[PDB]
Amino acid sequence: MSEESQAFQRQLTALIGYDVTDVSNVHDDELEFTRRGLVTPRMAEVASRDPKLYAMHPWVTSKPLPEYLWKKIANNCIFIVIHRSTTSQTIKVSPDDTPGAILQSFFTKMSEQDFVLRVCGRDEYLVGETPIKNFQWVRHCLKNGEEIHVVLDTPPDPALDEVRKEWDCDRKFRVKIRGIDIPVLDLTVFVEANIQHGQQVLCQRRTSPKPFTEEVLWNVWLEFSIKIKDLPKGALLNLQIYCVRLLYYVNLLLIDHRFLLRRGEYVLHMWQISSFNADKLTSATNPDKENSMSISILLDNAEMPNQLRKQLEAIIATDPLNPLTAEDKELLWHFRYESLKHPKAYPKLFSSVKWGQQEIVAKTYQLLARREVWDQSALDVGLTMQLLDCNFSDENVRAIAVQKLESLEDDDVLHYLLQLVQAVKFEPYHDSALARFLLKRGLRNKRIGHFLFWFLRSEIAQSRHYQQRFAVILEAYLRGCGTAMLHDFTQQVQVIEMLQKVTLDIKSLVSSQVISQLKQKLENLQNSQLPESFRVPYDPGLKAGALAIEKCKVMASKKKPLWLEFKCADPTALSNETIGIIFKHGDDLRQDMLILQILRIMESIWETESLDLCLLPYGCISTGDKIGMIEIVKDATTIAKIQQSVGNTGAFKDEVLNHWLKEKSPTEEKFQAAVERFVYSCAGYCVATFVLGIGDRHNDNIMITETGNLFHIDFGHILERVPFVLTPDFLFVMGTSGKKTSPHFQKFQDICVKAYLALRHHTNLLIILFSMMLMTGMPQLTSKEDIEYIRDALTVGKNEEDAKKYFLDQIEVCRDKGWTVQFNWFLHL
Ligand SMILES: CN1CCN(c2ccnc3c2c(/C=C2\Oc4cc(O)cc(O)c4C2=O)cn3C)CC1
Repeated sequence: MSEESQAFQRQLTALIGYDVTDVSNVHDDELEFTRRGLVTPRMAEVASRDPKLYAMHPWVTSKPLPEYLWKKIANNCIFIVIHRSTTSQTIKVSPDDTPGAILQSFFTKMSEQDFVLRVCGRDEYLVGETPIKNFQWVRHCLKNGEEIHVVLDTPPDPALDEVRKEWDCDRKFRVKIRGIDIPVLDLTVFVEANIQHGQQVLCQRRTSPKPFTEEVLWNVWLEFSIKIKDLPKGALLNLQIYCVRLLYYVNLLLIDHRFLLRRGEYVLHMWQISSFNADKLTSATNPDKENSMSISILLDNAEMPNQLRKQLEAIIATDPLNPLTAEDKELLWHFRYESLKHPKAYPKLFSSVKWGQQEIVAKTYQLLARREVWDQSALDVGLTMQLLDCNFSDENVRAIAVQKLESLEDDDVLHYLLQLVQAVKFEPYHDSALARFLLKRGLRNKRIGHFLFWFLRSEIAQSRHYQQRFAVILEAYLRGCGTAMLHDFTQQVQVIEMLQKVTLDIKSLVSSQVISQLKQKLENLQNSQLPESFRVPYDPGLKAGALAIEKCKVMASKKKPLWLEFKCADPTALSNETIGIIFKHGDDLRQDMLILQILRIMESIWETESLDLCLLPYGCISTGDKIGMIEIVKDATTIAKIQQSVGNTGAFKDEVLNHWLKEKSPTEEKFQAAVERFVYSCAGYCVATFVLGIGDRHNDNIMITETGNLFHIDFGHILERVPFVLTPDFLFVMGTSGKKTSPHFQKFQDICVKAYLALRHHTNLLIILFSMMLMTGMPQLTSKEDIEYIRDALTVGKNEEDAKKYFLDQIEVCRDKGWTVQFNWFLHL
């Protein structure tokens, strides 16, 4: 169209944070070609969308209600409190009761159906043909022993979710290196050209060294061994510059999105370094044409023996990080069809394919066509993710992984959403099955869409390597989510943008001269700019309204984070506490997202085995670059603020925590409950942090609720080693003093092992989330050793006895250290 269309595209660009129509930094039309290609998948999903359920986005699981939540249901009954204007009942319900059956048990008890059950204060709906025990909110209240308060009102209008309608010979490969050109510059340099496929180097030619000047020309043809015929789809031409150190890199797809051999002149602006990270794989070029180093090039082109079957089974049995010897690869490949029967063998098997051989690749495709076994295998996420990491560039291979993800219920997609989004950094092409899966699942569920938005926007705002790709995916999604969401997103984006300017102008300018500037700026923004209401990005069901200027402060700390507090915009809120949101800058919150999300994954893992370690993965979302927001946990203090209250330099007292708990819990019952919550949470976080290798933390980065719930914060990181924090003040709450035993220190040791072995049951899953996390989220170019940590931490190989020993050993290391490490953080300061 015109003024309205162009304004709609302007609408999107503002939401995205990047102009998808911009073509300044491309050398082909892949991005555009991807924008067009994504239209069909979008429209199909939109055209299959059930309006009523999409508008009400019920949050549901199929998983059996955990044992520890069953025990919290006495007479096979669950009480619900319905509200009408000023009305309240309390219908006893069966855990197997459908919502519709309950309203039926309501209007009989005391347009008829024109009503629906909405959670009080929240934008959450308990609807659809689902046992009332299988709603997430209902499982939430149960865990927190809360009353399920539900207001009865009218179903939301599906009209609000309306959508605004719209080569190749037998010649060997060769590349011409013209030269390099950097405006501004140990004094020698050479260009290395790698043919890469799935992180593997198929062939590698180098140039002669030359003096390192602002303009170095070679004008040389690099001849490779591999013929043009044997180039696999997805092969990257990896161009790098060494001085013996790696300075710059850039990649070019040898085969494009149209299956055309890429030929012609290219001047590629490179990224500079400052070895396994995902950024090294990007096909995008550096946008900063002014300063970036440039590169110029020209393209112009029976039965299986018993002992061997046991060899194979052994190989297949090893963990992902276990390297395959050439001997192992030949065995796996030669016995393709026997390996095919073992879904767990796939990752290794396809790591055994010579991708530089067209004939081998074809045989491989003939293997995948023998779908049966794979297709009928039970969904194994851990295994599936392995096929979607950096070791796999082949479309067909990666596609069968995605195919397996299709059978994930929404609840499960949420658990892995952040990782799957990140996993797009490993796709050779912009338009991939993985991208479409995310897009498809985002448009089908509002809650998944919401988090898809922020996960994508998070990367677009701070990752120049992938922002272009993520923007095209984000736009596609935005064009199908409906108007209601486009409007809500618009508010959230504005709020965070206004709260940005504020948190920025404060760090520069804790005095009351700032307490004055703060309250003055908030009042100004509130009176005029800040929207009436907006959704909490890390808790979308919750609507935050007006500001409580009186409550808003500015935390004292290295960085100057804003501590805000909003009034809920929902009148039917069965409470009147404010929403506390922290707005921080100066730290990349993405790493924290990844950690918190692996934390939630750990909880579910523990749920599949009827365990609850009371972790507390608070809300945390990167909203722009270097900034973001963090949920404020009510009734919570830092472990340090409780100690440094006897407040001194160093000097920790063993029973200040206990005093604090007792002081904060009114009854010996509520206190004893807090002491139990502490035992669990403490165990949960000791295991969780040991496994992830982030256990050695210090006081002020560990918090506790007044209900005795422990939880770590700020996985910045922020500034003798200890496996994890288990200080004498923790132990004292458990009754033990260095060193003996108590009913609760025995419970602790028990839980830890139960939880630890539980995690080890899913070794492969964690291993692969760990390695991915590091490759897509962590600063450093991670080496093989960093990742090899999870192997060791999970005692790979060893039995459940040697393992239990290993961990209880760790527990003792901490006990022997006491306050040593904590005291050191001061001493060193
Ligand atoms: C003394 N002072 C302690 C912190 N504070 C809280 C008080 C109550 N709850 C809280 C917080 C809090 C804070 C932070 O959480 C983070 C998480 C990250 O990944 C990185 C970070 O830099 C932070 C961070 O600064 C988080 N929650 C859930 C206010 C009071």
